[PDB]
Amino acid sequence: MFDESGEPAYSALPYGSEIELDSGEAFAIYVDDGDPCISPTRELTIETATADSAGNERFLLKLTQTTSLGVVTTLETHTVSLAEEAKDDMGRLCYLPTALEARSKYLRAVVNEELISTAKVTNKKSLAFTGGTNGDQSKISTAAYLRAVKVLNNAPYMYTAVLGLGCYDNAAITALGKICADRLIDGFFDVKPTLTYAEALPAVEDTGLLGT
Amino acid sequence: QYSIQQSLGNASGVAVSPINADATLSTGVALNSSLWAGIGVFARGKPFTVLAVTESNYEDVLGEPLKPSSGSQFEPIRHVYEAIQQTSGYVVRAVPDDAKFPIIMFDESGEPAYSALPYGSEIELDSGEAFAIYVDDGDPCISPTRELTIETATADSAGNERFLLKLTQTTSLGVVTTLETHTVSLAEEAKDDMGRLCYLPTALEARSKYLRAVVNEELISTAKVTNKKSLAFTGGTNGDQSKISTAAYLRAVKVLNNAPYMYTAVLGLGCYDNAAITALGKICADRLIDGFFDVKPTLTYAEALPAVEDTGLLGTDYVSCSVYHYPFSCKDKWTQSRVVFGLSGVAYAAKARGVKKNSDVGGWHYSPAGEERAVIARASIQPLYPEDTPDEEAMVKGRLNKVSVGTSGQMIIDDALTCCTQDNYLHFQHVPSLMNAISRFFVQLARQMKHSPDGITAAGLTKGMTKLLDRFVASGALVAPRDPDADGTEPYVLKVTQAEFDKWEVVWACCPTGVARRIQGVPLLI
Amino acid sequence: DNYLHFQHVPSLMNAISRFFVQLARQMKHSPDGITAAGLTKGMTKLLDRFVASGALVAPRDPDADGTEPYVLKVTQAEFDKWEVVWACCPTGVARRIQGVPLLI
Amino acid sequence: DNYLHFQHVPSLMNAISRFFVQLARQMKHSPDGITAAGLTKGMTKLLDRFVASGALVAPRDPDADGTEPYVLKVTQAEFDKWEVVWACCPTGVARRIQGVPLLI
Amino acid sequence: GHNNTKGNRKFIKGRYTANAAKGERLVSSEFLLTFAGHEDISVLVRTSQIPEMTREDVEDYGPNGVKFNQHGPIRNSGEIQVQCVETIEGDILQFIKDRIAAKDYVDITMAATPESKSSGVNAVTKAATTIEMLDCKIYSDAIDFSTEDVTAAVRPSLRIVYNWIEW
Repeated sequence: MFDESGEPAYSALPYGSEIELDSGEAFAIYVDDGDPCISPTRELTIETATADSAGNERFLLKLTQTTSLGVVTTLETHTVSLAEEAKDDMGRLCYLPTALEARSKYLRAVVNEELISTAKVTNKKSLAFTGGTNGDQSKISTAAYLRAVKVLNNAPYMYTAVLGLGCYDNAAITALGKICADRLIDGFFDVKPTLTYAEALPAVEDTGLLGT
Repeated sequence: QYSIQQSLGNASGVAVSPINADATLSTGVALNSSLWAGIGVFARGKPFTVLAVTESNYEDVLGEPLKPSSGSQFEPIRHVYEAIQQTSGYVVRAVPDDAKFPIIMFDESGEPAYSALPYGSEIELDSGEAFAIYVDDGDPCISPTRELTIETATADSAGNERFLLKLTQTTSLGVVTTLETHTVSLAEEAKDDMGRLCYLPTALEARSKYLRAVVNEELISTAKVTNKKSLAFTGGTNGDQSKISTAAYLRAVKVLNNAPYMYTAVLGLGCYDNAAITALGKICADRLIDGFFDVKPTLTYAEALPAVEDTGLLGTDYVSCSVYHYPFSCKDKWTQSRVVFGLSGVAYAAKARGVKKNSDVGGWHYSPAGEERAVIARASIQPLYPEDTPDEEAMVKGRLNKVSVGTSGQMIIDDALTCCTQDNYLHFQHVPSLMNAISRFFVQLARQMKHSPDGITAAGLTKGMTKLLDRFVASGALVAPRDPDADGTEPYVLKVTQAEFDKWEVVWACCPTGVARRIQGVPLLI
Repeated sequence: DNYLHFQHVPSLMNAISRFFVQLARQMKHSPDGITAAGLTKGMTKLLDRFVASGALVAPRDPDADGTEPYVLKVTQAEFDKWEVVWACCPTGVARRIQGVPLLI
Repeated sequence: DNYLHFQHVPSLMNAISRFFVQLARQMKHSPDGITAAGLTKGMTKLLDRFVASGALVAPRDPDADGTEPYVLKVTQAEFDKWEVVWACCPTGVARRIQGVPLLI
Repeated sequence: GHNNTKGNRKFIKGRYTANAAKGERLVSSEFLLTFAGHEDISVLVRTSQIPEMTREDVEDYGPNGVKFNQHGPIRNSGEIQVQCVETIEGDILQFIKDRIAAKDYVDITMAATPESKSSGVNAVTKAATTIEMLDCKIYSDAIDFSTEDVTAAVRPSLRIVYNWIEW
């Protein structure tokens, strides 16, 4: 999170929650890739540039990636402006949210409309993201599986098979079976491989797919 | 080879302008198969007057499209652009009250004075002022500056004096271009080199589309004009166009109602006001015409159904009126900015495509929905509310039309229903359309039937009606009854009945063509 | 500025005037002599020939002006004064051309 | 910082402009009804030749623009004026190449 | 005699109205050739044609005697027969002499101009009935002169070969 005169601040938020800009902050830039920056770090550098034809200020935003041994690799560059009616050299618009949403793969931005009338940016180097974590992924509730199944149901793409991919959850399996029976496609599901021969048979009935 | 110039003057030569890094080239074409109408808010144009726009005039007439960052002021031009790719139409402009147009008054010595007045007001010349020049076109000169230049010219053959009036346009950057030039004389009886009159009001009314003039008769005689450099119009502004009261919309609707151009469709170009929508529907039902309207697109699926009932169209009075809902998002054509707007002018395009199939009577029996006729052509479609599913049966009960993805992959309008709750075969779009077309043809026949030696007579009507209905049967609109045993093989029945002597009655019945919308397959296994 | 500083515009009218003079000189030897009815048929024939040659073209704007290339009309005020007038729409020349390069 | 850095893009634009100027100079001072068709036909043929030679390619943004390498439009402006506009898409150049070694 | 006979004039009336629903039939005497830069010869043409507009066909004999005909590449070049009338000033002869003297390729536009679709003294053409040929070569033929043909006028025969058909 930046503010007037460009003083960065660092934070982290849960995936579901939306970003709210506190009073006295100009804009924020966050990683949309869904990737914690733990082992390969990611940094931002800001460099000012020449103003465009209309006289609006512009700058460059550059993203780099650093490994554990110190190797630095270049990822992306952009020409960005903080004014709504700002145009690039090629004729495209330079507004930060629109530019990041249109021509970027990792970053997204959110702007506060109250203070962008009087905001400034300075040259900064190597601002690294912190706080991005992946939680304990061995304990995931059935709500997440059901939500992702609902997302898969309304996918505008066309597919001809459904795969379990090691869910081993009865509700998710029967929801996937409902998807298969809805779209008239094939389904390949699996039961827990650690079960013995005697215990495998009741688990199939436990899945709920047996019938007509 | 030799030198190459950048701009042309008066010499004979070929000039090439410098390379432009960004610009767009557009090619147009004109057609007048079916004429539409609507109401919207735009940049420039004469307010509250009917304007005729074609594919090559919708940029000069009207104006440059408004930027989506302003908000809610950009939908009408997008709707007009979508609808105009088939045929031309008519548009009436609505403007807020706090709108003014610039005007320059000239003293007897020749000095200018600037001011502005509201569109409704009429110009009154103060004593001590000879003449004034204002802008007839409803174009504020805020971003593109317009300048006026005056210089003297050779006197007339009879001895009258005259001067050159030139109009120039300057952008914000500083690029200056020339718009118009004229030779005008303050004397009442003066003539041009080509023989035309040079009286300032008459000349401006005749051969100018930008400016007009008003003169003071008493003091016009002893007036002198001196050379002046560029003078810029000031004070011409448009109020916040995102806040338009219902009175202006109703005034524009009333202006549309009293027009003789005889258009064949009425469209709601991004107008989300209920009173204006009901008035437009009344116009639609008055003229025996089809009509297409739009509900607010940002509304969710649950809230859309009550919004249809909010408008007064749901009933038996307004037949052949359709309401569409389109909550998806797409990249804008002019600037790739991911805008959202409804489906008005896309349905009319499908109707026009269907009408173009037949050349004798039109073939109005084609329904607007379908995979071939109705296709939505937009850059990249992203749903606003994913993982949500509409209730199709509730939509059918609510007389709301739906959209779907076609076989090829593009979005398709998949249904066509009118705002008629009764089960009368009238909720299907084409059934009212056929009878409306036949009624219009009959009206034109009956208007021509009079002015004859015998006027309107029962014998005369039967012959013309038989010819008309035979033509409609030939076009394929009317078909034989499904059950030949119960009903006769004839597609239509025309009869005249007699009660007493002063009562006559002419009635014709028709069997409309069916549509194919529900198909079921039953698989078996041997 | 009368569309007259272009070379061909006076040339067409001078040729038509010479043809009219030659026609009127011959018509004077007719039994009746010079007559308003007689002066219309010949002028129509010569103007049709000039239209065929491509010298006269239809007006640029069909809405404002009629589609006909030339208008020949006879007006009478009182009985002593007659008047015969014809108007023409000359062909244009192409002398100024401009090209505008762009880049996608 | 446009597409005008590279030496070849202005070279293509200037070559097309010079060819257009020559073509226009060929058809100067001619009566009406001839110039429009000649201009459009010659310009289409010339841009087709440049497309065949490999100078122009399909645009890199198919959402904003179609699949056509070039477009053309010819109109008549005034009594003795013409205006022609065209757009075209240039060819890229290979300047910088990066390689990354890996070890199994 | 015949027991199957039955009259039905409603059906015939229906066929008559269906046939008359379409507008007109193009009379074969209404057409126009342009010949690109030589527009003065357009009057003297007396006969024209429309190109073949076909494709090559590929024959394959399948199992047993099964045979299938398949589309092939478009046919570009062909011949067109055109007849012109001759004046006493040798317009056609001079045209042919000039064409032979210098190797040229001339574009030819073929269009139909009915009287019904015309405004003023100028004919108007339609895109549907207009076809074009590019890179054509104009060749002459033997021209016959004879006495005792006092009622006839000399009519040269021209042979034109096109290299592309565009619409």
